[PDB]
Amino acid sequence: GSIKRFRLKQRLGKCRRQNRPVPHWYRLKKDTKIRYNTKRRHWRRTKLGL
Amino acid sequence: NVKAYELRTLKKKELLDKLDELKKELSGLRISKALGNSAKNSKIHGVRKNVARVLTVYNQ
Amino acid sequence: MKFNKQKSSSRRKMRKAHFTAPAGLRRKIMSSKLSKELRLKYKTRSLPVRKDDEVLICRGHNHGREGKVVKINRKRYKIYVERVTREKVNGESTFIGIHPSNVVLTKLKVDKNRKKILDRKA
Amino acid sequence: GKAGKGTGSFGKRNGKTHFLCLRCGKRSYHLQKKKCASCGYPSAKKRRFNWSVKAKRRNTTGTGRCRYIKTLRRKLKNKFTEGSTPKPK
RNA sequence: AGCACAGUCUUAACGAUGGAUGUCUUGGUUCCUACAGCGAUGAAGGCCGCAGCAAAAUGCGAUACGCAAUGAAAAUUGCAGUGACUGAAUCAUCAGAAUGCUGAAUGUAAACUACACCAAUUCCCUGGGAAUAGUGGUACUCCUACAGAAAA
RNA sequence: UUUGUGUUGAAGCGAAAUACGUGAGUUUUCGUGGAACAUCUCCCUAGUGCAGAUCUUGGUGGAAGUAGCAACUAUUCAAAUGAGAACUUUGAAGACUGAAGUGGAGAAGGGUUUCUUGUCAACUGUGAUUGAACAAGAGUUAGCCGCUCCUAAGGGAUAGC
RNA sequence: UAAAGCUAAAUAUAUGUAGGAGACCGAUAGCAAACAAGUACCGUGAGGGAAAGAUGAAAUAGUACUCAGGAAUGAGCAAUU
RNA sequence: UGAUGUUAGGAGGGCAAAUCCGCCGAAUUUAAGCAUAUAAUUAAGCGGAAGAAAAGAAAAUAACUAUGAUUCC
Ligand SMILES: [Mg+2]
Ligand SMILES: [Mg+2]
Ligand SMILES: [Mg+2]
Ligand SMILES: [Mg+2]
Ligand SMILES: [Mg+2]
Ligand SMILES: [Mg+2]
Ligand SMILES: [Mg+2]
Ligand SMILES: [Mg+2]
Ligand SMILES: [Mg+2]
Ligand SMILES: [Mg+2]
Ligand SMILES: [Mg+2]
Ligand SMILES: [Mg+2]
Ligand SMILES: [Mg+2]
Ligand SMILES: [Mg+2]
Ligand SMILES: [Mg+2]
Ligand SMILES: [Mg+2]
Ligand SMILES: [Mg+2]
Ligand SMILES: [Mg+2]
Ligand SMILES: [Mg+2]
Ligand SMILES: [Mg+2]
Ligand SMILES: [Mg+2]
Ligand SMILES: [Mg+2]
Ligand SMILES: [Mg+2]
Ligand SMILES: [Mg+2]
Ligand SMILES: [Mg+2]
Ligand SMILES: [Mg+2]
Ligand SMILES: [Mg+2]
Ligand SMILES: [Mg+2]
Ligand SMILES: [Mg+2]
Ligand SMILES: [Mg+2]
Ligand SMILES: [Mg+2]
Ligand SMILES: [Mg+2]
Ligand SMILES: [Mg+2]
Ligand SMILES: [Mg+2]
Ligand SMILES: [Mg+2]
Ligand SMILES: [Mg+2]
Ligand SMILES: [Mg+2]
Ligand SMILES: [Zn+2]
Repeated sequence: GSIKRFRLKQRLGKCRRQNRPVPHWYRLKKDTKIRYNTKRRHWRRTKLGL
Repeated sequence: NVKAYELRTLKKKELLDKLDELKKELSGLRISKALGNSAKNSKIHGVRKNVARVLTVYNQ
Repeated sequence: MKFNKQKSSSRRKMRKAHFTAPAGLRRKIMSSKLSKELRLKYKTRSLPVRKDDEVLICRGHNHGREGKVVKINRKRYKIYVERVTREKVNGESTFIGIHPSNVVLTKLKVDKNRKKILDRKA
Repeated sequence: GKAGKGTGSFGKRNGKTHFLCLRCGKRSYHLQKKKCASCGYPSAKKRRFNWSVKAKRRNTTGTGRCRYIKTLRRKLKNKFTEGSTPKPK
């Protein structure tokens, strides 16, 4: 909705922040194996549950 | 780059003065990083640690 | 262990302790044997290998070659000698990694720290 | 009718029964009773029952950060006097 | 340049698809031994933040992937950087200092970063000189003192 | 417990044998494989032998290039871009919605789908240079619009019981 | 010798933490979880709950060069082992 | 003697449970059916502690040539 509370809007911002891919230079590390983030979300497919 | 043992003999007034000038320098570095001038982005770590040491001495 | 029951002889436990050792403990693991000449000058039998020492290679495809240690890699458990090199498929040059237990060292680089060790080790 | 008990009446189904809960963070706070169906927030206790072993272990003592308790171990074998410090040099 | 009908079924040789078999294991399981609670001096749990480039997990708290002190003791790295000729680069120990908003949650409320009353508050030199709308206190029940008032 | 094989190639697997046994099975050859494997000299021990249970988990068929890709009146000519245009863009036509509109503005619900630039591995059940897909950066400004205040049907508490 | 009171040891421990061990299991087995596992995901809610280990001694050897092709990719007299 | 007091100094509240203390309280099942009985002074529910808790120094046994606080094998 356009009408929101403070806390809910902060939660929406936090949940948008965590939907980004792994940094590219982090792949060039040694001792590392993580190719891609296994927790990725699309808006039309999985609901936040709020 | 500062060491704790060289600070133990200072007075409170000048300890606070050193903290203030460190804060000004860190603010300047952050302002410079906000613009696309990444020449000195590696100096922030040292200034942060220096702030921590000065506060440690003052609080003890 | 052999006769004290307060330490383990289990393959699982001490094979786990080897591969997750803290960086401070890894330098004691990376030790090499002394030559006969250095075994009379010093009473010691072996020392942890350090950077600017001089070594002789005793096992592997590069056995017999001598040189100076240029770098130590505590995470891969290997050392690098000055003229034992390699070509990548690009053509770029690198060093060949040698395990410190395949090596005997023939000349030390002494300083304040190693003096106090060689003194006690007598 | 046209909003019958299947597909039709599912379209009327907006609105919320539960929302986020202060004191446990789950979407389990009845907005009209004003009471959590998981932790029972308004009251002082925690609302846990012995017929659910699985639920009882999703939110026990060791499943969190243990912020203050974790620093309290290994004192029992050092047993220093409070205010002490190692010898200098 | 020439010669095999097509389909269906059978058998060999070489391949495709699929992930059994054998070998491996920083993981489980059971037994034995020792020790044992935390909290109004704010717990367990929840939320929000912190890195030069930084999503998760791990670690930390406006000093925020770490400060001081003690024991070792040259490196640490993807790039950029930082370090000695040993309070410094890194590891371990961990007693000093610091520890956001909440939560029994305790000034009144709560799908509010809403609203009260009382005391203005905090620094630096050694009585001056400064800064700041910032800080602290106020639940209920009960015990020992105390204070005055009231009945008798 | 005894006494044995292995980088001069173990276990496993595929095709076999002038081989042995009534039989369950032993044994050996060639190929692949790259690190372990037995004991029949005699004993001990068990989560110890599969064709089925509309058995459990995983993988694969004939059906089969088959059923099907039919609501919502309808498309055509030229040009641009591009490796490649019936379903991207431009111009010209022929038409629809017909103010009770696929026109404007809000609530509940969603949470960045909004904007600019780039771009096609997968998706957009035909194509695709398109896109609500993917990537990098941006964007929401109040004394007067609202909440915040009042009381309602009602909820939670205090004293006592 | 009731209608008041205190008291160590020999006993127990499917919890938490640390140490040792076995004629135990060996990735459809063993805890649900050998891995960012009470995680991803489902339900208004109380709750439900997975799949997923192995190149090589070394990648401080992870595929340079040429030709064809818009590319993907293929081939070689060319290349690591 | 009640009450009042932001008077001074203090205590209680929540989490955790394998072992421990107090209350409350079933049915499945067996009896080849079933009602007493059994399951069981158990599961679920509500309160309170410790490195152990509880119990404990005879208003106890015996009937002997007599033993002698509690606990456990
Ligand atoms: Mg809303
Ligand atoms: Mg939907
Ligand atoms: Mg119905
Ligand atoms: Mg309702
Ligand atoms: Mg024929
Ligand atoms: Mg206690
Ligand atoms: Mg927090
Ligand atoms: Mg010193
Ligand atoms: Mg030091
Ligand atoms: Mg409050
Ligand atoms: Mg309101
Ligand atoms: Mg009360
Ligand atoms: Mg065998
Ligand atoms: Mg091998
Ligand atoms: Mg069986
Ligand atoms: Mg079968
Ligand atoms: Mg057809
Ligand atoms: Mg289409
Ligand atoms: Mg019409
Ligand atoms: Mg018309
Ligand atoms: Mg009309
Ligand atoms: Mg758009
Ligand atoms: Mg676009
Ligand atoms: Mg298509
Ligand atoms: Mg997107
Ligand atoms: Mg108005
Ligand atoms: Mg009313
Ligand atoms: Mg008595
Ligand atoms: Mg007693
Ligand atoms: Mg074990
Ligand atoms: Mg498993
Ligand atoms: Mg019966
Ligand atoms: Mg019967
Ligand atoms: Mg019956
Ligand atoms: Mg019970
Ligand atoms: Mg209690
Ligand atoms: Mg007692
Ligand atoms: Zn709750």
